[PDB]
Amino acid sequence: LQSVGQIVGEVLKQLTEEKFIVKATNGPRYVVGCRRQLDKSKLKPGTRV
Amino acid sequence: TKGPDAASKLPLVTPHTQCRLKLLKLERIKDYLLMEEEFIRNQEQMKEERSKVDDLRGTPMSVGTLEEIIDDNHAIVSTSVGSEHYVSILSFVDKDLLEPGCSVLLNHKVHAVIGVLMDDTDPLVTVMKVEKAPQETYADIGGLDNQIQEIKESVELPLTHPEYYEEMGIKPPKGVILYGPPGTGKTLLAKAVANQTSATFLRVVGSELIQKYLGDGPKLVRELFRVAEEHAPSIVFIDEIDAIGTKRYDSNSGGEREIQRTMLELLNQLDGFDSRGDVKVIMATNRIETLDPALIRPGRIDRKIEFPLPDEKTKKRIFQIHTSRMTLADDVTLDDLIMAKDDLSGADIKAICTEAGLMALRERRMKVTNEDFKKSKENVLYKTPEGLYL
Amino acid sequence: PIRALDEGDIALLKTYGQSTYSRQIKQVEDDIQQLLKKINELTGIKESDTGLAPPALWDLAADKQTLQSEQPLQVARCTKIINADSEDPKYIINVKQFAKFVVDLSDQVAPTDIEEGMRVGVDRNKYQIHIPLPPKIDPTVTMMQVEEKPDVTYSDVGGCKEQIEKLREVVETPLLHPERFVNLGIEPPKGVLLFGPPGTGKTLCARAVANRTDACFIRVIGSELVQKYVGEGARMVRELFEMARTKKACLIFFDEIDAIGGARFDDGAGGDNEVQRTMLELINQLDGFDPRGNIKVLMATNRPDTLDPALMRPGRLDRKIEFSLPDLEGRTHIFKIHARSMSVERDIRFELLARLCPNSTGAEIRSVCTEAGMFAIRARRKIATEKDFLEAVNKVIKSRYMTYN
Amino acid sequence: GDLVGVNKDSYLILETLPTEYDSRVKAMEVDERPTEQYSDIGGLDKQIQELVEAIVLPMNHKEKFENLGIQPP
Amino acid sequence: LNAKVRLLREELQLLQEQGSYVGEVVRAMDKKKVLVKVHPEGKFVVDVDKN
Ligand SMILES: Nc1ncnc2c1ncn2[C@@H]1O[C@H](COP(=O)(O)OP(=O)(O)OP(=O)(O)O)[C@@H](O)[C@H]1O
Ligand SMILES: Nc1ncnc2c1ncn2[C@@H]1O[C@H](COP(=O)(O)OP(=O)(O)OP(=O)(O)O)[C@@H](O)[C@H]1O
Ligand SMILES: [Mg+2]
Ligand SMILES: [Mg+2]
Repeated sequence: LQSVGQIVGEVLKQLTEEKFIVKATNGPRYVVGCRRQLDKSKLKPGTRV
Repeated sequence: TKGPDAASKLPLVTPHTQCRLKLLKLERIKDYLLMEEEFIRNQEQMKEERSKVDDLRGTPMSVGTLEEIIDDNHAIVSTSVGSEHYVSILSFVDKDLLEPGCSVLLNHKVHAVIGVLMDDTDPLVTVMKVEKAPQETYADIGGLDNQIQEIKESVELPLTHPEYYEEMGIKPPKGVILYGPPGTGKTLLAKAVANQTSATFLRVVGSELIQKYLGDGPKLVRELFRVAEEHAPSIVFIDEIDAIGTKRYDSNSGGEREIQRTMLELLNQLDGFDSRGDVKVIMATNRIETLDPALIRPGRIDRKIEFPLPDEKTKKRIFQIHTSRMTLADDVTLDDLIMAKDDLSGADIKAICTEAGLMALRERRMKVTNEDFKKSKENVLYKTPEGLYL
Repeated sequence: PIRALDEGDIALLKTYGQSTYSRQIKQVEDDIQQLLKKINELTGIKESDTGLAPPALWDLAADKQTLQSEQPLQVARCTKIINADSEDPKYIINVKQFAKFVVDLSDQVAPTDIEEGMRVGVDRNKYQIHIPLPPKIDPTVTMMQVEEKPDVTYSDVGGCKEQIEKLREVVETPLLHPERFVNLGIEPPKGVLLFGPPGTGKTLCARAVANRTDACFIRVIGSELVQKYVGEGARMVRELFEMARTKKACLIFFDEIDAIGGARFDDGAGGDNEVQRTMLELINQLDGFDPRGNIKVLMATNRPDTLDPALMRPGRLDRKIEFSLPDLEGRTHIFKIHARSMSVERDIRFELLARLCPNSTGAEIRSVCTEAGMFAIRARRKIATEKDFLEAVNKVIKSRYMTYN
Repeated sequence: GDLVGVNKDSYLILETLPTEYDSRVKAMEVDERPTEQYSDIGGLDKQIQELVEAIVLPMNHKEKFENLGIQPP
Repeated sequence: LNAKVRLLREELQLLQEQGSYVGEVVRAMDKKKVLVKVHPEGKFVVDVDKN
């Protein structure tokens, strides 16, 4: 009951290590940070997050 | 029945020459204008419940489409984003004036009907009204006496002497099409009508009623004729109508079908099922043969006026009119240019006069001369085998 | 060999051939223009009528009507009552353009008068129902119907006897005298397409039908059926036929139906399949897997060769009628009709004028009569004479046959 | 693919919903069954017989189709 | 230094202030009121400020 859902989006541009352009499905495009433990190189243009 | 919109225009100073009488006339116009300006200034310099009513009215009032008014105090309105709300109606609204589809006003937050905004005319059709009045009187149209007579009988006499027609149970023509070669007075005779008319003039170009989306061209035509009928008497001048109205062939594309649909909407407005107010239509065309018969029909276009290339006396009239304001020399006899049996529109004659003036200025002389006119005639006109006949 | 004007040339041409009043005239004209601008600026902007009622009809304390009854209920359509689970209804709502929701009632004094698809009212924050509403009426289709009968009868339509008889049969006799059809066991046609050269009495006959009929008459604006938002035209035609069925006896009058749908061949018309789709829905409504009821259709068109064969099929358009160019008797009758009201001589030969106007339509003849009157006016004469009518014929019909003597 | 009610804010799947059918889809069914005849369509005996087979026979005599190895399109 | 710091602080304030919509004026109906259509939502009649 205390688990707020996320919003699915797609990576687009692969900015600097800590910056990713992500387009939210049926929504706008943001520049977002990545969770530390999530680890990187698994988020390439088109990847679902 | 809002009433004619007209087109404010100042008086005309009869003496075109630069002399004291013209100065006096212009000074009189100016002094009246100055008195008007000072009167307005003095009015505003010598100058509750409604204020609080407007305060209660929403500050950023929104505009929404009323739909299915209910009860006497509750109606369903639309937010112009597809959503619709079962809103209430304050006592401020007129009531007995709301109709479905009317663009009512809604309080921004509580969304209550608080106004009606019965002026939701689209910008595309508000721009195409005439507020100025071009200074092309009928005295600037050399010749074309028969054409002037026809258009006066169609769009002037029915407003200035509306007894002749009622005295014999005749409805005057509601539609005129001015057709002819490229440049003969077709647009001057609409400019002169606009100048001399007390009716709401509505400029349009056939290439303007066509819209990008689906069903928007017909909607624009319907809106145009709706405003032309609210303001009455009104004249709708569709210049170069062969943009929309060309022959109605069996289309294979989608844009062509939409264009023909716009044309059918225009046809229904011109002569449709229900009726037509005191809106008179003037179309203009270079090539009439390519227009659809349903549009040229003599119920939608009662008069068809040809503007042929001017004959000799008309050409002399054109030269007189367009050299009036020119300091013509006494060496110029404007007959050599007339006699030459070559296609000369009034536009060609005006270009000839302008080029003669420019030739004089090039020669450093402010007074034109016969050699200047000859050179201009040779150098302005841009555009059967020998012996095949005779 | 053409010098270019120097500084002195321009400084002398503006100062040598010159009226001693030219500068003053120019300055005064500029002043007049500026003053006109300033006057327009000060008194500019009227008071756009906002709809306010005359005072003393208002009622302050309506701020309390805005604070109470505040709920600006949205309208929602209950598409599923979730079976009502006996108790604990848990209704579902379908707020259009916004979302679907699972909600309940609230102070609904009649929890039974909810039904499905009853267009309930729903609050903004908590979406509980508050009050039901009557079904939607679609104001566009609502005003499509004709209310004021046009002032055209079956006596201003001259030269159309057989066509008038066929149209009268199909459109009126099944409505006012079903006894003969039921007696003979014939189901009369339900659908007429009036076609002919531009201007022959098609829309005039439609107007006469509208005047004579005592039954619903729906003039369908061919432009109102085309819109953006693919599916909107099909929805409008569906709702139109639904309202027609609601009415006891309906007469639709698609005018200039060449606008709504011709051949269905798309090829490059991928962007014009919406009009074809609404036309297909019209076809389905006209005849498909369902009785159509007491709905009779009129369809006017100049060019019934661009139309879809599926639409022209004689199960939807059953009594195609052609308005041909009137014969000599028809033309004489049209002259008589149109000159009845004119102030004319008492010995004009309208048979002669009908002869002089061959291959001419009723609109053409109307134009001839109008121009005859206009010629009389252009001579300060009160009575239009045979000579004026002949001049009008010459001017309208035509605008050398020495090989056809 | 399933219709579940979900909390507005947290968007958490609360109690599930059985099934939803639009009002139009419910009306999308014959209430009063049409009834005229088969003989009331002339000429296309071949087409009517073929359709009757390929529709009805799989519906009623379903078992024999797979018994004989027929795929009822 | 005071001028530099004040410039930065004022920039901070004016930049953290909320943005503003852009609309097209349909018609300057009435004084102090303007019918303006703001994209993409509907059109309002705004009460213009005194500047
Ligand atoms: N009869 C005329 N009297 C005076 N000027 C004329 C006449 N005919 C043409 N002109 C001149 O032609 C120019 C514009 O012509 P106008 O706009 O009437 O042509 P048009 O027939 O509308 O042409 P188009 O088909 O190219 O639009 C102006 O210089 C106008 O003075
Ligand atoms: N048979 C007729 N009898 C009397 N008047 C007629 C007749 N035919 C045409 N008219 C006159 O012509 C006009 C009627 O035209 P109508 O609206 O019927 O044309 P239409 O055939 O529908 O043409 P379109 O669809 O091509 O615009 C009126 O002026 C009417 O007086
Ligand atoms: Mg022109
Ligand atoms: Mg018609």
